[PDB]
Amino acid sequence: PQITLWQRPLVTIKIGGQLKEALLDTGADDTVLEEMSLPGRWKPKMIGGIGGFIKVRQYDQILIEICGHKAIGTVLVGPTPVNIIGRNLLTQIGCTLNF
Amino acid sequence: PQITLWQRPLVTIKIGGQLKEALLDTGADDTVLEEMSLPGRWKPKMIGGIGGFIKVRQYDQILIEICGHKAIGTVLVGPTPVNIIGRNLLTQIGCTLNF
Ligand SMILES: *[C]C(*)(*)(*)(*)([C]*)C(*)(*)(*)(C(*)(*)(*)(=O(*)*)N(*)(*)(*)C(*)(*)(*)(*)([C](*)[C@]1(*)=C(*)(*)(*)C(*)=[C@](*)(*)C(*)(*)(*)(*)(*)(*)=C1(*)(*)*)C(*)(*)(O*)C(*)(*)(*)C(*)(*)(*)([C](*)C1(*)(*)(*)=C(*)(*)(*)(*)(*)(*)C(*)=C(*)[C@@](*)(*)=C1*)C1(*)(*)(*)=N(*)(*)(*)C(*)=C(*)(*)(C(*)(*)(*)(=O(*)*)C(*)(*)(*)(*)([C])[C]*)[N@]1(*)*)N(*)(*)(*)(*)C(*)(*)(O[C]C1=[C][C]=[C][C]=[C]1)=O*
Repeated sequence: PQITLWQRPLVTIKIGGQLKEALLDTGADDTVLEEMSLPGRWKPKMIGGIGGFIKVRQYDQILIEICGHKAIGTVLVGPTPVNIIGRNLLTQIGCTLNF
Repeated sequence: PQITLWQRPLVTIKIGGQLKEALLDTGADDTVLEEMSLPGRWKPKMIGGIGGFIKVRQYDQILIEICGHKAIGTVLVGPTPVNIIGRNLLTQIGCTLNF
């Protein structure tokens, strides 16, 4: 799909048996989702953005269905205001930026 | 151009007689540039990112060359880690995400 940007690029994701809308974020190296029940081990990892650093739950080889497109990756879980789909998943769904 | 996301979407911009590399960002509503040598009146404005909140100075009516494509708008200057190009300027240069 061709998504224009007059509105925040929000898409629907299905993760861990649940539904959440997420922002397609070309400015995020990583995918970070707001706190949710997700299964198995993880690792502490801190990530940085505007405003500062937050501590996150590092999850890998997690299946996410992005706008009904499946993929598997590192998903970080934590104190983020918006669910963010970062470039580590954007290239999986073959998403490009165009102008 | 058409940018695939396997690496950060950095692009060259020219603002206020100077040259910088900035990141095209679909998750940024606004454009926030590092502390720079930019002139006019500006108003305090504050923003939220994943780590929290910075105070920035807002300049409106600013001209920017993003890939030889000049656009005009609001530019927020302050303590950002990288130069960010938000959706307020991205829509102006015809930017769309595709997948
Ligand atoms: C993975 C994520 C933590 C990412 C990040 O925060 N990215 C920012 C832009 C950025 C900031 C600092 C450095 C580099 C890029 C942005 O994409 C995130 C959004 C998240 C968001 C979206 C919607 C609502 C609320 C939050 C964002 N932050 C601020 C906005 C705004 O719209 C403001 C203008 C109101 N939107 N970090 C990352 O790597 C960090 C890094 C690593 C190595 C060197 C330098 C930086 O990609």
